[PDB]
Amino acid sequence: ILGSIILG
Amino acid sequence: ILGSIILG
Repeated sequence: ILGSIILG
Repeated sequence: ILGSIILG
């Protein structure tokens, strides 16, 4: 989420 | 981005 591939 | 939670 939030444009982060870590967070999704 | 673009007003989206997912994209940031």
